[PDB]
Amino acid sequence: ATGQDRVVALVDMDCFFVQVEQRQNPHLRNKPCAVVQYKSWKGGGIIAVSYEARAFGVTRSMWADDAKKLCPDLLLAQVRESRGKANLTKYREASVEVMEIMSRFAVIERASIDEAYVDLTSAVQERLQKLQGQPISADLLPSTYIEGLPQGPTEETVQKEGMRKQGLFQWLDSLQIDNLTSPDLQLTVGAVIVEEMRAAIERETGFQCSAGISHNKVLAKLACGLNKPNRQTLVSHGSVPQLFSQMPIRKIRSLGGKLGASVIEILGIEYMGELTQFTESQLQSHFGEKNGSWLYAMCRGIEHDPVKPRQLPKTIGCSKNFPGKTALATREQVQWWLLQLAQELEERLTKDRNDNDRVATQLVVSIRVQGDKRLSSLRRCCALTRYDAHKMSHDAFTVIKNMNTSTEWSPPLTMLFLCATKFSAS
DNA sequence: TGGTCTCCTCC
DNA sequence: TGGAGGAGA
Ligand SMILES: Nc1ccn([C@H]2C[C@H](O)[C@@H](COP(=O)(O)OP(=O)(O)OP(=O)(O)O)O2)c(=O)n1
Ligand SMILES: [Mg+2]
Repeated sequence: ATGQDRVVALVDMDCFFVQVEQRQNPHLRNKPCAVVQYKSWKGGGIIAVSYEARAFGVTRSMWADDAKKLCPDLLLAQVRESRGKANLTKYREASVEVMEIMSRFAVIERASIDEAYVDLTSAVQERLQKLQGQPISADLLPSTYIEGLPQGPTEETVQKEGMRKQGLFQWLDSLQIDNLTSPDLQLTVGAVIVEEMRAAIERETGFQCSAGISHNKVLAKLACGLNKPNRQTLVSHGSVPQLFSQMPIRKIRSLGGKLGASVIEILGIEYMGELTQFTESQLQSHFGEKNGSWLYAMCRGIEHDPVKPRQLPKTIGCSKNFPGKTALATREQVQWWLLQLAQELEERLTKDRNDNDRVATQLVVSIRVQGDKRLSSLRRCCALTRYDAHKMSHDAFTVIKNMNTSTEWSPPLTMLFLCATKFSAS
């Protein structure tokens, strides 16, 4: 198998939170700007950065005071604060706009707030039967890059738009259109549809996005990041060997952490391509049966993880960190914040019930204690029977009350997390 | 480092 | 009728 059975796209919103704030406030459009939370501490922590601001070296998690040193004219929008904490409602509602448009075209898997995988196989087939064997014009692909192209010989390729076009021209001239079963053709038609999905998103919301088109989710996701912002990339099966030959392992989705580090360390390699020299059994012996098989196929551009038909979140939660000296040290402090979180949760749950005809049946409560390395010190669950903040906050307190070893609380709490899960039809 | 989150696997 | 952790938005 060559892993060419599907056409898969991944659509990803450009500097998402920034665009949401720029739509609402025209003064921020086409300028260096960032989205911050909690203005009183070092100007706020940056959570999203415009491309104009990135050119100055501004990144996520920079304090805005520090970002102003790199970019003096940097403009800022603040996350809404409600019930004593950052509130992301605006961005979740903006997300809904985008997901709904995309779901008119095909089955989506909502992977995050601002990205969805699209399974385009069927849409591609139908379109190929509609076209009537007609040639594909370059005008149908005005923002598409073909990864690996242009190659060979040929005052045009000096500028980026010039390169894109020569690349696209070479691809289209070489396309055999008379055969409806050609994976390259399928991908091309898949890219035509994504141009239309992206045009629809921009028309109906004003947000711009990037997209990757390939044969699986991982290559689609890799493809998408190759030409940002506001552009889409086709990564064909044939492009993989050259692409993978200098592709750092950590750039592939799910290899950005400890597992990716172990591949590099154990095998003595740098690049995704280098993985081809190892047998499936060799990879299985190092990283386990599932990862080993996954890597064997992946380094050859083959992956089988399906686009799951799901556009609603499986969990609805909210949390607050209480770092250093702000750590919660009294029973009444703990009960107060549990109530704030519960109240926001109640509102979001109630909305979710009316919107999507479903109820959460489990409440998960998670905490961190001061001086614990781990990201969580304790997760406990209970039944969620009523969408009632007072009940949910009191029940949350019950199940964690045993952690106190002192009405003082010790050790102090650095984190609270309430999460509603286990949805069933209502 | 940061902060408010979601999805997944392992045992 | 679970809880810890990894990996990413
Ligand atoms: N660690 C993170 C990552 C993301 N986000 C939020 C803010 C982002 O705008 C949105 C989407 O995340 P992306 O990783 O897609 O980043 P952007 O959309 O901001 O930039 P890009 O244009 O590179 O996708 O999720 C966040 O709060 N914290
Ligand atoms: Mg994005």
